[PDB]
Amino acid sequence: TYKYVNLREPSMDMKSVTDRAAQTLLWTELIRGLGMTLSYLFREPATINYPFEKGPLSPRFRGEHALRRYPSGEERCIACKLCEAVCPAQAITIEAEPRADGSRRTTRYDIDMTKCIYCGFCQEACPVDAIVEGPNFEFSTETHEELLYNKEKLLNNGDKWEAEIAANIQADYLYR
Amino acid sequence: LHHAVIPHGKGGRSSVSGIVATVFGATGFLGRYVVNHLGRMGSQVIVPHRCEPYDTMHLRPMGDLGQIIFMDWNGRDKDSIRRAVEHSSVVINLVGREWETQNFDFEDVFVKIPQAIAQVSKEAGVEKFIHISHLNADIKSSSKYLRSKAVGEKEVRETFPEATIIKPAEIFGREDRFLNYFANIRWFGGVPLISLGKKTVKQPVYIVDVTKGIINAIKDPDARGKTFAFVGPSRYLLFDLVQYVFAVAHRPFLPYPLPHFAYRWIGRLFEISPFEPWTTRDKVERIHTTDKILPHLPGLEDLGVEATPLELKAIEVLRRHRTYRWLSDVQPAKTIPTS
Amino acid sequence: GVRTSPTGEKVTHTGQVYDDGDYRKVRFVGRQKEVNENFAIDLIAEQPVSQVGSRVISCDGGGGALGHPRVYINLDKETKTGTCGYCGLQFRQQHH
Amino acid sequence: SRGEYVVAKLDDLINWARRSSLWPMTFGLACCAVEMMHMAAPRYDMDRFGVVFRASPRQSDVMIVAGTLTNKMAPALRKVYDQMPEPRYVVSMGSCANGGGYYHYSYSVVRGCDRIVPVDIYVPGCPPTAEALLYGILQLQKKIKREKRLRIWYRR
Amino acid sequence: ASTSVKPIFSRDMNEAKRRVRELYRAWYREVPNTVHLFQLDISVKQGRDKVREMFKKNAHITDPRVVDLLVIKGKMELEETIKVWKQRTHVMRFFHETEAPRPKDFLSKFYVGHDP
Amino acid sequence: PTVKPPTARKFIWTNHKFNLSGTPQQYVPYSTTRKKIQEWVPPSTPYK
Amino acid sequence: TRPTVRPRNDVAHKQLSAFGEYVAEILPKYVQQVQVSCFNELEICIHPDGVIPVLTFLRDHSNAQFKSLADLTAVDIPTRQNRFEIVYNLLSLRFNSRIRVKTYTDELTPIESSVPVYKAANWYEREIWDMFGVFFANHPDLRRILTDYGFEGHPFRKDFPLSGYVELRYDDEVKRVVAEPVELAQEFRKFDLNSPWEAFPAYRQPP
Ligand SMILES: NC(=O)C1=CN([C@@H]2O[C@H](COP(=O)(O)OP(=O)(O)OC[C@H]3O[C@@H](n4cnc5c(N)ncnc54)[C@H](OP(=O)(O)O)[C@@H]3O)[C@@H](O)[C@H]2O)C=CC1
Ligand code: SF4
Ligand code: SF4
Ligand code: SF4
Ligand SMILES: [Zn+2]
Repeated sequence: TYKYVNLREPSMDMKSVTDRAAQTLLWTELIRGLGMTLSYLFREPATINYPFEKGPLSPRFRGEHALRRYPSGEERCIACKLCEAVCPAQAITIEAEPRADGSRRTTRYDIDMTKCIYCGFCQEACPVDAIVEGPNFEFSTETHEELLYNKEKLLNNGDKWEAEIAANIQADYLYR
Repeated sequence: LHHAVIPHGKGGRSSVSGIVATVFGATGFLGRYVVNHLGRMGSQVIVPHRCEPYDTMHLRPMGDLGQIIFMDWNGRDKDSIRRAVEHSSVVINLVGREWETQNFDFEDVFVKIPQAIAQVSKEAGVEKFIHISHLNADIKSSSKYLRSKAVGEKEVRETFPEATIIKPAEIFGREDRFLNYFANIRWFGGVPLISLGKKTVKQPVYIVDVTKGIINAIKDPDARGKTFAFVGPSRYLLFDLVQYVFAVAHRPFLPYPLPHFAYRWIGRLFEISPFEPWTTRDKVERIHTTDKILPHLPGLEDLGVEATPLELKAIEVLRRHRTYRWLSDVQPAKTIPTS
Repeated sequence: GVRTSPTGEKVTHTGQVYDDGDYRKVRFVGRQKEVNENFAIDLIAEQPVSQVGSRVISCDGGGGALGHPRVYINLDKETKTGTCGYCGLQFRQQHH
Repeated sequence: SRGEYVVAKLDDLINWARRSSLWPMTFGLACCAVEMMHMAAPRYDMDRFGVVFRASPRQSDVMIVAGTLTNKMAPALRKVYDQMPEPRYVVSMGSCANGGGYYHYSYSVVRGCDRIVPVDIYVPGCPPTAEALLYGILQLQKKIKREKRLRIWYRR
Repeated sequence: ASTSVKPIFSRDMNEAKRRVRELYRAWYREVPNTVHLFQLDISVKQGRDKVREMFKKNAHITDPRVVDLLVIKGKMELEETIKVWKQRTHVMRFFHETEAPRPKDFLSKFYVGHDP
Repeated sequence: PTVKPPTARKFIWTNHKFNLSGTPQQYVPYSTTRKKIQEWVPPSTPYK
Repeated sequence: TRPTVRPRNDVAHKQLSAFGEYVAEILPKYVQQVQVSCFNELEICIHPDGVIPVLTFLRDHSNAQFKSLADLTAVDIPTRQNRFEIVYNLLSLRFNSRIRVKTYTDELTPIESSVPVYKAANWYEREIWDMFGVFFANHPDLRRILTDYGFEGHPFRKDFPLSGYVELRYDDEVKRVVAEPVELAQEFRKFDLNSPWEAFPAYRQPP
């Protein structure tokens, strides 16, 4: 099915012709467009007061990365390298070796935040919920070198955002 | 052993050359070209600065991620010098001003500061140390700029016996104050010249030539404890060198002689400026000091550098002083024969 | 735990530290070195060994589906404690 | 007086003017430019911070590089940067302009605009939210507020 | 049969070499305009020597089809320079003014690294 | 948080820190791994 | 019917088979092979000399009326003597159908230009020459379209490396953007992903 947007024939009676002449000489439609911008003047503006007010987000928001822990303080990551295999931008680098206690843990864990496309595939691939994207979106820097995270930087994010990260996972893990 | 960093790569931006260089005075004219060359091959460069951080932004694109490191330093704070040089393998000194301020004079920037840097470098185990002097450095010269140059040159040689000392002539380039100085005289109509410029001989050198010589002195093990003298391949009368500059710029050249005392009275007037003076009595003396011939010192050809003629590179420096685009040539100024 | 090297640089939980004469220490002059203070090897050593009365016990890290894949741990050996390969919780059999 | 006091107060005044009247020149190159537009939309209204919607290179004070910088485009970007009157600051927006991003390994992409121009703020994200870019601009205003141009001149 | 191939423009090296000379003259006459329109710092002598250097790299070809393609790419390059589709950066890329002189002898290549 | 406080854990920061860029507390990247190849240390005592 | 399997449309598989024979009987001088896929798409494999005859027929014949060139691309298969496969995708608004026409060439043999048939093939052929180096004869304006001026090589060839041969940078000595040999702070990592176990027996090749 279809419809015609602009298939019309103006009426040629002297009543209608005079109406169009009044429009041409008296600028009726132009003065009708001023009314629409006058009404908006008297509507409440839609602007929020940043940084004292923040735009709404959701539990699924993909922000800054963070390595998490078990409640006992042990690291969740077991150097499986699934996140490194699926990262479409190749922004994760990992090296591993047995720890002094014989456990399977990483020695290098780097995220190049200028390669990362902030896509989420690393937290989908992780089988132990170790790598996540917290809700922080206010981490801009004055140097390129500050956006090349290593494992120490990532564990500090987890130890810093765990109160909020744990809550967001609680509100969305049943959808996953 | 904790040196010989074992260069890797293909000599490019992301390569490792094994040079950790502290370049004092990197925010000026000569430093702008030294950091560029060091960073072009993957060198770790420490850049102490006294100016605003905004004024060091032209250096950041000169090195790969993490290769250019900025620090604060103070000319009279030996501790700040200690922090900058303690990790380096070569220290380059380029500190120097063409006029005297209310807090630093020619004694402070050419004698004391080079002596403090050299002494601290010795006590930190820095192996190589490059210091820049002037070709016309002499303790019997009218210019107080050049008298303190000679004192500081000898004072470095005692504190750091193995230091390399370079003695360039006047350097010309895009950001120079030598050819650019013989183009803003047009603001004042005619071009004053002592003795009309016929009694002075100048041997200008190219900035990139001085830069390639400094880099090759770092790698060359035979340049330790050895003094040098960089000069271009042609000598010029001050009259025909200034005449050439105004020809390339297509500006009207109107010279007139001026006695020495009169030129120093106008020089006194400009020094009153509380900002960068346009000229000074010390600038008049050096511009009119015939460049010394030192045949006993090695030159640029001893570092594998072919001197660039001033005719080839005069256009790029002086294009911006013309008042047209695509004007349409100038013939070279007479070159004083050798010997 | 966190310990310092003779030069004064903190050693990371992986054992990393720059030698005294390494030129790469210059990146920390006027800045700091970021080291996590909560070494995981120490914290997991503070957890008590759980006493159970079966030969085979299962661990999922706690939290159900918020934990790690469920693994069953054998406990026949009485000269050591069964250890979870994912999370590091130890288990022991009750006197047999 | 002490001289230093007068210089200290003049630094505050000129810094206040420069960070209170930033006029950006957006180099809308790729998807990051849509979020830059949403920072001008009603919800955030960067015009209320003194940041005009758009300007030309001769009357602009800050360049916002928002998008992938290709090899065919880099010379154009540099020439526009050179023609901005000083003081001039650069804000690099998004992963493409930061370090190459999704197209880091491509044969036709400049790996970060910092190889072409000096950068002052790196805004991460792919794309950064319009709030993140706003946070980046406000961080640049604080950086201008810390400038000490006149103090350093007084101690020369 | 097996050596029978469709041509591009030229059927034998005689017609092919004819197009080469037509191209060489076009480039030879254009260098003065390019050095002046782009405000290049090189001289006209260097410009024509560089053009010669590019023609002498391929002097060993003997396949007329390959020679035609080399000429076709030459005309495209010429059209980008006459119409100023290129920029001063693109023209100055034939000269490599920022690359260091890589050593060509065995000893120097031996000191720097592992490449032959 | 007053109505529904978060779960408390021992490794969580007890003092929030804001953006530390442009200050002496800024993050500085480095390699977290140890040296891969060990070279030979020559003898300290002569031979002949 | 199985919820997780794509239903098979046998009617459209029969119709496209009939039209494939129809086209093969009308242009025997050029057609080399005609096949229909299991998701109902018809491919006509022609000789590179039949580009203009075949396309003109399918555009003008009353029972073809393929009046839209949807896409013109190329594929590089180095294991073949003719490593380049030129693919035309067409659409008939009259009969609400789509056909695909394929030919072949190599680095030196020029294909004829189909601008006289479809005016949309103008830029698509500039894109093929730029990214693969396939020459189209009698083209009104053939030159690079997607690459940087002066670019050497054809990026979409299988043997052209991903990161290329040169990279750009700004040099403060010469005051312009320069090109230099490419060096990567991190080399692209190559992943060997193929499973050593056969997955689809139906496509197994003879030993
Ligand atoms: N330019 C020439 O023609 C010649 C150069 N030389 C000498 O070589 C050296 C190179 O200087 P050049 O680059 O050419 O010219 P510049 O005047 O532009 O060099 C200035 C550099 O030295 C710094 N400087 C000056 N005074 C001080 C001070 N009290 N404390 C700290 N830093 C100071 C400056 O720091 P800041 O910018 O922050 O003020 C800047 O980094 C100089 O010693 C020069 O005399 C020798 C012969 C010819
Ligand atoms: S969000 Fe995507 S691009 Fe970023 S690190 Fe994770 S997988 Fe890689
Ligand atoms: S997927 Fe998870 S457990 Fe595996 S290496 Fe990545 S962060 Fe560690
Ligand atoms: S960083 Fe992401 S959103 Fe921005 S231009 Fe690149 S791909 Fe698009
Ligand atoms: Zn477990």
